[PDB]
Amino acid sequence: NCVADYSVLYNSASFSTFKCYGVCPTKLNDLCFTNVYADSFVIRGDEVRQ
Amino acid sequence: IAPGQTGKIADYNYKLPDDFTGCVIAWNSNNLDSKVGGNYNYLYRLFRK
Repeated sequence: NCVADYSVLYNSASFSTFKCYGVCPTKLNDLCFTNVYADSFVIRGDEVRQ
Repeated sequence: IAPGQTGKIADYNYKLPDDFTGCVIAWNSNNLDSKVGGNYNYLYRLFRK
């Protein structure tokens, strides 16, 4: 129940990785969803690949 | 620096064709271009419309 803008997160250089599966990051502005869920946790750097 | 890649350089300063034929050659230059006080003579385009 909100307006999302994924260009801010995408252009930001602060992220170590930004990998999209199924989609790709510049198309996210013209697409919309019934819901989006954010799974948030801390891992070890070498575990990012997992 | 590869076909199909995006980012602030891939989009603003150096874009390759996705049908690129050729080779990408790279080596570190930490003992030549970097300087104490930093080397600020190398500029990149942070933002473009």
